[PDB]
Amino acid sequence: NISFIDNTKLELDEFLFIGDSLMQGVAIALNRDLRNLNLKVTDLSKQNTGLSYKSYFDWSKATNEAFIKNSNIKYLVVLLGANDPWDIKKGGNYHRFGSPSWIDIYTSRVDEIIKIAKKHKAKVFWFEIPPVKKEDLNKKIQVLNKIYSDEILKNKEIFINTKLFFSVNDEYSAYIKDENNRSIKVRTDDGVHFTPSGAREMSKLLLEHIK
Repeated sequence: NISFIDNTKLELDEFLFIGDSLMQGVAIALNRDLRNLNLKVTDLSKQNTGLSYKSYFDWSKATNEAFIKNSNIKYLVVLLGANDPWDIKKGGNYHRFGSPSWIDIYTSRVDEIIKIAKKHKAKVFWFEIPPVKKEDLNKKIQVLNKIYSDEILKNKEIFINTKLFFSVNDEYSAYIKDENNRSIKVRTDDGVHFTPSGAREMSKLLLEHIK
């Protein structure tokens, strides 16, 4: 499940945010940072969504429709997957999480999103999901992150590394050190989401890919 360190920086223009409640939290901080740069933001992030829940809410359809409504969107920001690492049933066909056919389906759903952005001539920033507190869930999200990074690499878009920045001694931590080497609570007590400070740190990681 090993990825790469993405050193890509883009020169900047409207933004579109998609994803789940992780994106909803990051979006509060990232909207403010982009607003400070006179950048327009459309934030569609929506709780209880994910690529595995495509039949309930299809992010590929919603993203395409957003581009059709606003041809000035040139950057897509994606953060999702917290709801996704579970078996998928399609009709009478069953796909166990992490199995080869499951990975095929999930990879296709990731690729759909990137293909739609490319068709509309937009570039993609895709966030790595940072570590979560529950060990079994954390192992599964590392599988998701490998798929995101593989598909972002093949499509030559931008992968935002988050694992190192939200770990202490290569493990989940609710607290990290700030720019002044002081301890700050960046994760909420559910061991998944972000405090305002954590959201700001996630936003900074995207901004470090913009020149």
